[PDB]
This record gives sequence, C-alpha cells and structure tokens, in this order.
Amino acid sequence: LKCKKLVPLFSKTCPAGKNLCYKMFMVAAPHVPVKRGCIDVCPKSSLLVKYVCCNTDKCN
Repeated sequence: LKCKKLVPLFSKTCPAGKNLCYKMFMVAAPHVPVKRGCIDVCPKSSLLVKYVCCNTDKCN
C-alpha cells in the first residue's frame, strides 16, 4: 500500500505491521490535518482530536 506521508510532499509504502493508513487531525477544521502516517490499529477517538483509518491507496 502506498499512502501519503506526514506532509503532502512525498509518499511512502506502509511496511508489514501497518496495513492501515491513519490520519490525525484536530477539530480545528473538518479538512485540516496535523500529521499522518501508517499504523495497524486505530487509536481511540476523542472530542478534541479525531482519527480515521482506511485500508486503501492514498486514503490518509
């Protein structure tokens, strides 16, 4: 799987372990991420910040 890295400047492939791309963004905006990467399990979603997971190309 080839997802995007933290900054939308380059892309990287999630190696074994992280078969799901994650994206961490603040409620500050509905479309304003702070940082992203690759992970295996999705963390708990809070009111302050929320996280989304997806097993697709350039999902995060």
